[PDB]
Amino acid sequence: GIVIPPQEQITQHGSPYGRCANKTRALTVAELRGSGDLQEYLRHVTRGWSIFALYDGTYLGGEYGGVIKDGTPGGAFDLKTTFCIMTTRNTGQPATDHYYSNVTATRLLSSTNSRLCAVFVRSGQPVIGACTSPYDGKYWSMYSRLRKMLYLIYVAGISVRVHVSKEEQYYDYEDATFETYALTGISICNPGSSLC
Amino acid sequence: GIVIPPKALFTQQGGAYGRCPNGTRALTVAELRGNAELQTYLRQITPGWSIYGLYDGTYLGQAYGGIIKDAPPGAGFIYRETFCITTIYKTGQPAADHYYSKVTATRLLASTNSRLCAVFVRDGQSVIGACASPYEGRYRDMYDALRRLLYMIYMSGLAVRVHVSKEEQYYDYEDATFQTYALTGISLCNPAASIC
Amino acid sequence: DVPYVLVKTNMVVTSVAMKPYEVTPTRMLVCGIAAKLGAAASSPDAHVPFCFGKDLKRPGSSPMEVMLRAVFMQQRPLRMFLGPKQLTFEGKPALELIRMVECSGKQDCP
Amino acid sequence: DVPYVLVKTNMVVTSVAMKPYEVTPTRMLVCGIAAKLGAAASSPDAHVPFCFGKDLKRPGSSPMEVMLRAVFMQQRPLRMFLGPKQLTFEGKPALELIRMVECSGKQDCP
Amino acid sequence: DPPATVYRYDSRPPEDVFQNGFTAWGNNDNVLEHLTGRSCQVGSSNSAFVSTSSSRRYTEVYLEHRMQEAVEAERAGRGTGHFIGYIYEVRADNNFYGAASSYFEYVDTYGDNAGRILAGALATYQSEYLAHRRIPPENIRRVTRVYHNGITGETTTTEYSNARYVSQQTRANPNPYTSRRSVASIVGTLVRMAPVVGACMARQAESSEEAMVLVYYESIAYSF
Amino acid sequence: LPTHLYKNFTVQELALKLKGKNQEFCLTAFMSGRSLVRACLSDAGHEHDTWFDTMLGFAISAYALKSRIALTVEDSPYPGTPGDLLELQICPLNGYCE
Ligand SMILES: CC(=O)N[C@H]1[C@H]([C@H](O)[C@H](O)CO)O[C@@](OC[C@H]2O[C@@H](O)[C@H](O)[C@@H](O)[C@H]2O)(C(=O)O)C[C@@H]1O
Ligand SMILES: CC(=O)N[C@H]1[C@H]([C@H](O)[C@H](O)CO)O[C@@](OC[C@H]2O[C@@H](O)[C@H](O)[C@@H](O)[C@H]2O)(C(=O)O)C[C@@H]1O
Repeated sequence: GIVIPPQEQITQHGSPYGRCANKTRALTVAELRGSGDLQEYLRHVTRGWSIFALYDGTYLGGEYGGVIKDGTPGGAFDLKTTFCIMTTRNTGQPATDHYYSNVTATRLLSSTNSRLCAVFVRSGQPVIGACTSPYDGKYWSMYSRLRKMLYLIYVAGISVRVHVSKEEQYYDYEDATFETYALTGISICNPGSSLC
Repeated sequence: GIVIPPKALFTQQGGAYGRCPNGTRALTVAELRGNAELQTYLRQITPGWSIYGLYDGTYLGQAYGGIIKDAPPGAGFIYRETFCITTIYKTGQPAADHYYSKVTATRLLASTNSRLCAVFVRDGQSVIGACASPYEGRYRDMYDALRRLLYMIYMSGLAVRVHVSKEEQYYDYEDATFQTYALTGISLCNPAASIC
Repeated sequence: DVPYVLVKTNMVVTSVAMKPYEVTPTRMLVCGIAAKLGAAASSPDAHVPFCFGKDLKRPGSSPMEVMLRAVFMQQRPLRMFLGPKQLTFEGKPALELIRMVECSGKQDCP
Repeated sequence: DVPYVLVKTNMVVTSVAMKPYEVTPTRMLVCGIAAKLGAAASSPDAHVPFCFGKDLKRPGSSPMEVMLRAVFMQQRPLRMFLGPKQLTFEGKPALELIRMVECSGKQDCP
Repeated sequence: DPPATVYRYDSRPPEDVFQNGFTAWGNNDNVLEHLTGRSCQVGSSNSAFVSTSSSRRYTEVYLEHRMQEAVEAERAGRGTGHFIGYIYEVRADNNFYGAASSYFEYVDTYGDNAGRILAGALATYQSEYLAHRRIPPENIRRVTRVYHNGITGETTTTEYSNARYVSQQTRANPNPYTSRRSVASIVGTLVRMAPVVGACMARQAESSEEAMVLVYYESIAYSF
Repeated sequence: LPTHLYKNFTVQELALKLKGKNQEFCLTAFMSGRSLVRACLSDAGHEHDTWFDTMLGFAISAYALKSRIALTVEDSPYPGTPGDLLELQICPLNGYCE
């Protein structure tokens, strides 16, 4: 199901010591594997008997062909270069209130200088994921208030109805079995209440 | 034995009607009674027959023989002249990490535009007083972070090692049997991690 | 207003409120109702209205604001230095709170 | 510093802390100790310290604080990206955190 | 050293207590569930534990505050304004196990992710001691009645003593009570507000002579 | 602006959302016999106004603490539309607001 980072998400120069720069992240195997556009981009630019680090594995390119060898998390950080995907995609869609009712916030994610996200579930299965960030985003203003509500529903285990804007797509999660967009509102609601 | 506010901290501009100006606090008698120099400074500044308010008692002008007459809290406020002292002492000691471990936070105290404070206590015996203000202090920017945790360790019965600098000595507490300095950092005790 | 500073004791903050500072827009008031522990509902100190100003320009929370919140949820006895100034929480006046220390015991708080 | 970024899984933060950044007064750390489940006390993974930067110029809470708090209070396990830098906390070296993610299951936290 | 005596605040009177002691709501002897309020939760009460506290001071403050609640009630026009509290002195034998040890132990047997932090922070703050199963008349050696007239500000102390009290030299059991891993999905540590008090301890004290507001300790352990 | 006071009510619904550029929050305060009191607060436009954040937090803690509250909502200009909240008070924990 995995959401595959679109081709252009990728950094021009991969990064050192496994330290994918700020606002970006290690590309995965199961993600490179699913990306045709990507495998091609790679082989069409991998010289020598070069191997690359993937969050969960390695990429033997150039003379090696363009092989995706499986691996262990952070294991290939041993190498010289780890391929990095960018996490922020400017979807360029409409600012429409897509809402997902009855969800419960889970799996929090945070990174230096980037966003705070949560995988909103329902019956255990995910549904959507959203994030808030004070540095980057259209709704930088909203972070202060959002973190607050987010925190409560989280520890409290409070069921809610979440509101997102699809104008921004996020690849912050590894092997996203669900999408991830910009958090816009959280509602501790009454079924059918005009407040949701 | 209590800690005695050094003469220097004597506000030349006394508070009016027990309203010590901001950042200053009503001098107690146990203190004035203990500060020889201050007393002495007084004999020479107190004009004949004047009465002075303190937190506890009253101080009569040398015409009356110059006396530290006891009295109940804020009784002496009935009089205009009130003996106040500024709560911050620039120790001169060098900025450095001093810390006490296995303490707990207690005795929250708060002036108006000054420090929030606490008395860290170990096994019943009060150990040290720390303060943190977003208005004055070599660390006035660490307030917002610290205040948040000061608070958590406060509701929870959580034990901590507290780092304190002695470059600033705080006298917000009246008649203390412990010293007060500027809060530099807190660290939840963790035996296994070898903290406490 | 009052002519001098009252100093209550063994007071527990029993209730909090946030209201706009009718006079000034950059500020609002944090109001509460302290009440001497134990005292008969009849006693004068069994219902003491107080408020303090909070500047809406600076971010964060004034020390008093954090203590007020901590001692409220924990209902800890204080030593409120009230007045002399007064604001108007609940229509009726209320004295400005200008300092507060937790009670160590009978020694500092009788 | 350390050579390359370490990625530990099934960690739970058991302490938490704050201190200043020895380099500047415009920043400060937010250390903490994490433990890996299963790891015996002999194992070095049962006591892994860390810290991150917090800018004292941007008032408020970083997404990483906000998370730390939540996952701490809740004893949530986690995938942590530490290194390659080492920072000092409690007089010892500790691996700078650059990103963490709550553990969903063995499928991502082996 | 383990305690010898514990206290227990209760709203049940001596003629009742001295003759029947206390008995746990249920058989769930799971440390974490009780320590976290789950087994004392309204309509989920079954902890095989009788809450006590080795700190009289502790009990005194809870009562001291419960009393004030009365005054504040009558002030609003809810209460008559009177109060009657009891603080029982109990001989803690080796059937009383500490909440601390027991918590910290269930954790270092199941995993740090298996137990919530505040819930242990809380067990320490209550010096709670778990009387497993029941605590019999024979151990209750005294009581302190507390009448208060919030209307006139009159507090009246009076200590009656149990005759059935058997004296023997005992101390609480040093070895923590060991439970099996919980199975329950605990959300957080339920605790009664102002002052903070353990949902068991605070809830077992009430009897027949309104709904108790239990909140999750974590939802407010950090300010909003 | 026919202001009103509703005492000894609880917060049943709490929610933060967007309203044009500005954002707002609202609460349903409720008393068993009585109906629902819906009050909202939005961005004052003037930026620095800690008010929204402050009032918001306060409201969350009220929500959190499960305590009764006292709200002074101004008046709703058109039926259906929640009134603008101007005052918040947390009733003595465990008790009621007198
Ligand atoms: C963007 C969008 O399609 N939002 C929908 C939402 C999502 O599809 C949902 O959160 C994920 O399944 O569905 C909404 O309706 C919920 C409603 O859906 C019915 O089909 C179902 O029979 C009901 O039980 C109930 O779940 C929602 O908000 O959740 C509408 C929303 O517009
Ligand atoms: C400023 C300073 O002296 N800090 C010491 C500190 C104090 O001496 C202590 O607070 C006094 O009670 O001691 C520290 O160590 C912990 C503690 O360990 C005991 O075993 C020992 O007997 C004590 O003297 C004391 O050392 C502390 O953090 O409390 C170390 C610190 O350098």
